[PDB]
Amino acid sequence: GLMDDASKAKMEELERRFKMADVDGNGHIDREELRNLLESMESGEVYMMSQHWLPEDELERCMEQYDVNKDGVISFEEFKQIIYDGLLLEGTLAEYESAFKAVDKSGNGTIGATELSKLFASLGNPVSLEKLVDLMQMYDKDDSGQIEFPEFLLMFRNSLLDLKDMTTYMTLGSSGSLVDAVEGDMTLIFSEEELDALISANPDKLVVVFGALTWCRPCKGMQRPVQKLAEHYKDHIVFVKLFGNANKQTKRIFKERFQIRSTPCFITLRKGEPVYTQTGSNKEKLEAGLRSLIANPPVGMIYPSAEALAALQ
Ligand SMILES: [Ca+2]
Ligand SMILES: [Ca+2]
Ligand SMILES: [Ca+2]
Ligand SMILES: [Ca+2]
Repeated sequence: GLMDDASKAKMEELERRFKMADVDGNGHIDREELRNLLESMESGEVYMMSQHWLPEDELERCMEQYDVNKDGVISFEEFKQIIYDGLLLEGTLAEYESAFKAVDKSGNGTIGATELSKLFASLGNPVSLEKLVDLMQMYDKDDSGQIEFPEFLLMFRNSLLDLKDMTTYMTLGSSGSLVDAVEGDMTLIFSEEELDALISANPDKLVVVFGALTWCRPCKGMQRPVQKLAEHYKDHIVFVKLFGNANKQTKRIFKERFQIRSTPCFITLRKGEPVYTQTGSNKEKLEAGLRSLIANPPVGMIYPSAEALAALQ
């Protein structure tokens, strides 16, 4: 009775919303009613009932937090906290589909790390490759090496992205590829399918795989060197970076395909086959080794060593 009118209206609306989510009308929100409430669009007003898209982890994640008394069900008071914390998708299915298509510059229907990097950089918040690893670990939950639509949705649920970033990005032909390398720059990959695509796309260049780990310090020291070699040697060599520990696929590439035992590791592929392997932080040795594979290398070295310089002849 003694609530103010504005508060009474807010509460009446939360009550209306709660009753809507409580589909069976039984007075509360169980785990399976909450699954659909989390799968919904337009602030709980449109349920996508074709089939489920939310991973089970996510629902359990949600009950863990908002079920405070631990009776396996969501009460009205607990439901308010879900609303306040912004868990429901506010946009329409079409707005999320438009945003996904905008980010998927290749137009193949999935978002790769290279695409994510461009989105962040284009919006003035360029991210490091190590941070792209973190984004993929947090959102590529099926270890596909791509962000599919349902995973993109969780970027909005968690406020990593906002539908205004998207409108801005839209303001700023397509290949159809899984990955499109940027000439002169290393490509960070998250799947074997991307590795193979890059090899197939570069039949007449050497492909150098830079294997790193996210906590490896000497690896970090080689990142700037490799960026300079990727520019200098672009007519001859494409570089492809993978962090072995990123996901199930990268672990397998490290252990089964290349048998990488120490990092940083540089594996040079000719027509997809390892022909030259070097490990560690010796830049002079790495570059001399790469150069020895090239008929007509660029003039000048980035990391000369006395030995690597031709005598006056
Ligand atoms: Ca119910
Ligand atoms: Ca509860
Ligand atoms: Ca794409
Ligand atoms: Ca995925």
